Amino acid sequence: EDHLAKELEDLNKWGLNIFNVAGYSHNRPLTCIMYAIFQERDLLKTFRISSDTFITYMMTLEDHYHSDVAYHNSLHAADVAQSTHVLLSTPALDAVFTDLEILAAIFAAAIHDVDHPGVSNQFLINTNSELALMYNDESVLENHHLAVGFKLLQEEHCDIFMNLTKKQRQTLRKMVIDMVLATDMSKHMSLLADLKTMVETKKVTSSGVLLLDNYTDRIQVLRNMVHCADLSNPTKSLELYRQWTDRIMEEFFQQGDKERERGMEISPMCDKHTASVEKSQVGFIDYIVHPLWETWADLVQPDAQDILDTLEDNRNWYQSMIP
Ligand SMILES: Nc1ncnc2c1ncn2[C@@H]1O[C@H](COP(=O)(O)O)[C@@H](O)[C@H]1O
Ligand SMILES: [Mg+2]
Ligand SMILES: [Zn+2]
Repeated sequence: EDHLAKELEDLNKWGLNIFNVAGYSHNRPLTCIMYAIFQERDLLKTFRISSDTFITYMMTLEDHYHSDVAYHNSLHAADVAQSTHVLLSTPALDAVFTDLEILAAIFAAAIHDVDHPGVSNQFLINTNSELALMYNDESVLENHHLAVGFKLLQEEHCDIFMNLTKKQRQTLRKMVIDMVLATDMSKHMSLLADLKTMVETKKVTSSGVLLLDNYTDRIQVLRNMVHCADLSNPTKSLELYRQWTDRIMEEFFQQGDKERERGMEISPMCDKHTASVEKSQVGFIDYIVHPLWETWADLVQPDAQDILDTLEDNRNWYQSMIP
């Protein structure tokens, strides 16, 4: 309608408000934004992806995210895809990525938490869940998110990559898997350390554009870009960041309830009777989000200085909300 179109004017911008697009799209944010992103990039024409086939795949995919989960629903997927779309345009990365790589990073973002149950890998591992048994306690949710996303591409009416070459399907699949598995927070530190090393040896053209030699370097940046997009909520406007905070805290607190019922040890940050929503965000920004975005800012300087200023401002707002 007229409201959705106005909101989509900010499709290529960090200030896009995904909750508004959700309200104006019959509550199908992921389908909406994926279609918008794909048209915007000429990806359908480039990969001969049929419009019908693409829409059907996206609606089914959206349907497999759970609507009764506070945070890990289709809104978050849609947020990570849209933010990955903006990050792919950073001036410092101009013309560095093939269209297959661009295609893989946005697809990875869309499917990256599909069928999320609203509990963490640790919880699934400690309750001897079927998912943890299937996956041997290693990146349990992430392996599953990839398995569901690639499973939906198997049926004929839903295979959006059919017109890619065999070689292209193969290379995309390797990159996608790499990206979703990189969203597993137990790998954050190794990822952050490896990204710092890549900044140290950073090489550019006269145009202030990054020089990535081989595949290894390009996928290292995409891995990190998707991970930053996933941990991007504290970098968005404060009003958006606070909506995301309430949604994740709700999900974490419902996990502390499930744990207390089962008589398990309550995880302190998931404990609604003891944890501060305000301290949780400061600690999250100081030890995880800032160190990551600071390093990303260095890689693409000064393209992300605004995001970093906003992050610092949001961190200080949460700090002031602690007495
Ligand atoms: N606002 C937040 N406060 C605390 N932790 C967060 C917040 N946003 C993201 N995270 C963490 O980052 C992870 C990202 O992975 P995922 O939850 O699977 O989307 C979450 O599981 C949280 O542990
Ligand atoms: Mg995840
Ligand atoms: Zn996520």
